[PDB]
Amino acid sequence: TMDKSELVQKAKLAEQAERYDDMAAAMKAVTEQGHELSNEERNLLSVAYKNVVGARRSSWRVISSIEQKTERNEKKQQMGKEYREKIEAELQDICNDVLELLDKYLILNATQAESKVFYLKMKGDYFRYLSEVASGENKQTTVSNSQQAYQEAFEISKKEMQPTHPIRLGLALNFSVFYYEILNSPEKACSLAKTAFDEAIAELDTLNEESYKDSTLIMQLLRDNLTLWTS
Amino acid sequence: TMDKSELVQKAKLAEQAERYDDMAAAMKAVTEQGHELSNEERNLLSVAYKNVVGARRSSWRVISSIEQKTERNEKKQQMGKEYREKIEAELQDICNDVLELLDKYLILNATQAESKVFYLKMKGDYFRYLSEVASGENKQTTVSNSQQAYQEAFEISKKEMQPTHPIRLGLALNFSVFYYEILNSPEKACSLAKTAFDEAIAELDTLNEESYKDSTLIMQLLRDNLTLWTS
Amino acid sequence: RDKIRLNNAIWRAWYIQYVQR
Amino acid sequence: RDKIRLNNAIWRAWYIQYVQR
Repeated sequence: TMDKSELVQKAKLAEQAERYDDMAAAMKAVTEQGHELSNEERNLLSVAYKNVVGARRSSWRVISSIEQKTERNEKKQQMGKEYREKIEAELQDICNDVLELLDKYLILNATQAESKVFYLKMKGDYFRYLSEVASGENKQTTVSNSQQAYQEAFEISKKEMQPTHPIRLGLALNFSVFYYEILNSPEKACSLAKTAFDEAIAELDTLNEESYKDSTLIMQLLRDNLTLWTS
Repeated sequence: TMDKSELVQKAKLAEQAERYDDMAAAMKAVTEQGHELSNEERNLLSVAYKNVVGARRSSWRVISSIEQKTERNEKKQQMGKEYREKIEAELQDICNDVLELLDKYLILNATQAESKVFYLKMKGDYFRYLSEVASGENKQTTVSNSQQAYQEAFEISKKEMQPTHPIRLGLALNFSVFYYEILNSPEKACSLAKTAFDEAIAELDTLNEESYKDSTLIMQLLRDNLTLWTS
Repeated sequence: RDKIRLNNAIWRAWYIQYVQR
Repeated sequence: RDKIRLNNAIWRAWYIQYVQR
């Protein structure tokens, strides 16, 4: 087969060719080799699966929007329903692959607290995606696991990272989104976003050369979500 | 399984969800049912495969652009080469599926000369795509079959359709592109484009309500290709 | 950078429109 | 309509740049 360096280069080609399923397959192999990922590799894996799952989430939203309209012929409404179920199946397979990686290889072996937080946030994200399409009893499971991952990441990050750290900020972003869209708690969502942005503003001196751009960007996303939500 | 109407609706959902492999699979089933396609169905099939093959052609171009740069480590240049070969394989499988459909079901059973021209142009297109990536001996085959399909479509259309007909115009567009990029004959490419557009200008009175927009659009593409090429 | 912001905006707005209504 | 024209333009230009040079 191929070695780690070869797999990573293949992943970069795939990314440029916009072949994200290929990319995810390569980064999956690398991860399964069992060794801790460099920042580069870690980012490659994240991007790959974000795009793979992203395509399916987008398709699911389109089909659902369409599913909202009276359709006398039961075979059209029903047709679209079965198609939606297909998409949900693909989606669950992807998310379950990611969560498998996170539990077998990535989180347990994470040395730096930054890496730990990154992987736990990833786990929260993918359980959240499952939640977006999950059903009755399964939905409870999915939502709980999401919140647990987000909560652990959040505590670790408040203890170990600076409020301007992009990983910490993005964690806050996604977690607030979780409260708003998943737990339907607009109040707590806004509270979390506002607190995060405010703490980041208080300590602008903690910014550094390597990530000040990503920091300010995410702060912007936080404030944007805030405005969109408060109404 | 599913009936023709169900397959077509599924194809429309897939199209809206931007899941073009699904779409192509549905239209493929419909076609294989053996009956002549309505204009709607025909357009669905065309769009589906245009997008499926389009993704692969685009990836192939990206990887090739990348393949043009000195890379001392033989495993990076070589890596990208093998990845390019993979893409070419996918691409050839798609094109060969389409050409199979065209030869078994569509062209032979085409009643209207318009349908005939449409399918022969499709055949020319897909042999042309094969040509873009084809190798030594196989390339000769692919190029010849492309030109044969385009030539038959062109004669039939000059005899049976009006110069402003969108199918005829688009045929001229793609055929001139074939001359320029495949046979490397810039002279004849420009001659074909200019003649086609000029004949369409001479008979603007042949335009009709249903397709005058598509006609004028394609005329525009013809003139654009002309300018881009003459230099 | 503003494209990231626009994508984000659209993706949140979607939930606001289709899941809240 | 102009987006169709821009896509077309890019797709032809690509061949002009990478296959002619």
